[PDB]
Amino acid sequence: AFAVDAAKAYKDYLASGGQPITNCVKMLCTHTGTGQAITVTPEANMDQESFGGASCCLYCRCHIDHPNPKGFCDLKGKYVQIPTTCANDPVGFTLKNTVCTVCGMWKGYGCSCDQLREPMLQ
Amino acid sequence: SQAWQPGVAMPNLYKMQRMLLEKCDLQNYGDSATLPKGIMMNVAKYTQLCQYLNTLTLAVPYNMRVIHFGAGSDKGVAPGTAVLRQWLPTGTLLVDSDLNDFVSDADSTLIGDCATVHTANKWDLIISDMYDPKTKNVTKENDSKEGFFTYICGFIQQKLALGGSVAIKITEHSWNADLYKLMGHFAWWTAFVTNVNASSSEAFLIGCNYLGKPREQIDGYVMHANYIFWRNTNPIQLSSYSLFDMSKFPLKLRGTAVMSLKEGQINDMILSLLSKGRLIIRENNRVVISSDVLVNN
Ligand SMILES: Nc1ncnc2c1ncn2[C@@H]1O[C@H](CSCC[C@H](N)C(=O)O)[C@@H](O)[C@H]1O
Ligand code: NA
Ligand SMILES: [Zn+2]
Ligand SMILES: [Zn+2]
Repeated sequence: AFAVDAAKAYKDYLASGGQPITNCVKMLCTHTGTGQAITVTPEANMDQESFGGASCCLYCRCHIDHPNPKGFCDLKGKYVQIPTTCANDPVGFTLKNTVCTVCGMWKGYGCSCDQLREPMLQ
Repeated sequence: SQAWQPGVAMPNLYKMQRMLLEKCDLQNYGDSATLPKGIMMNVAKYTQLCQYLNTLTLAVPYNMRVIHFGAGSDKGVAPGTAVLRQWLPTGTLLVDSDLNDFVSDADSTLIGDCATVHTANKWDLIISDMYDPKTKNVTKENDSKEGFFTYICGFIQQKLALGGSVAIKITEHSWNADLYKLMGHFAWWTAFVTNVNASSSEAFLIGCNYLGKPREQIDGYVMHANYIFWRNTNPIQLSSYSLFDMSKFPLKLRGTAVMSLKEGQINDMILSLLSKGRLIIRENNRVVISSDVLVNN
């Protein structure tokens, strides 16, 4: 049953005061993108920074299996949009956050699927 | 004036001179461009290279095949590969390689000496940033270098589709006479210097539209001396200005035609289409690559 849990190990490491994983590859972009979480090309808006996905994935960076039967990675080969207030730790952000399966925005950082129905606009 | 360009291409008149080789002494050697916040030098460098490649007649078929040599960094990631994948159309196949292990956004990554890399298929674009660490730590008579450059020359002559292009990184000391001679096998070529790294003797030898045969006989030792003469006499101002406007960065998907023509069917009309970036000649078989593994106890 034994299984290494790198996710909780990185969260505990940060909680203690450990320096977040560095050298995440930040991309040059217009910052006029859709703001979606994971995209085929940089889609950062004015409140985000776009990074190469593989460099922001704990499993890719630590050279360890991905936590899913197929061993598939959702970041590798794509671009991840990280809020500027969290761009100092992109690996930690992708771990602690979830992409909305409906709008493609991060939960709590873009997804508005739970807000009230705006009085309809003409 | 050139400060707002992504970099500077060697003027054509230098290709027709017969300069004697000597030290590359750059006037702007002790300068640095203002890198945008949190942007690595290699992201800036590849972004300017891609900005310049956008101005050339690159063949861009659907299902484009790109191979990137020297893609690893001492950081354990692939900044250049991330820029190439941002630049290339979404359906483009990207394979990268390096002597050292690294994490990449490429479709496939091969670790080991490029000499161990094999492939049954032809490629549409070859990018190389390979540079031997000894070239730096050890200085000696500036003769043609024959390590990974011999592999690149063989790879261009056997695995590059006609109409395909290359961007091979060279420096004052990291260069090869046979590679310059092969530039004569392309419809057009140049030495491109990125404005962010203009304080370095570094340049990308760009071969545009491979013809599989020499349109011009080039003496590699003389052409490298011509390149050094240009770098020594035309100072390039360090500049990061082109990095702030990424609106027209993506390579336009031209949908260039791919045909599996024979060597006896390559007439003057075909060479003319290849020379305009309007044709790619190669089969479209399943892309298969591998890295040799030395076995020993
Ligand atoms: N014979 C060879 N085969 C493969 N890679 C080689 C090589 N000689 C040198 N290299 C690689 O060339 C690289 C030069 S540094 C490359 C930086 C990288 N392009 C980036 O985007 O940051 C080194 O990683 C080195 O390992
Ligand atoms: Na792209
Ligand atoms: Zn991963
Ligand atoms: Zn949502």
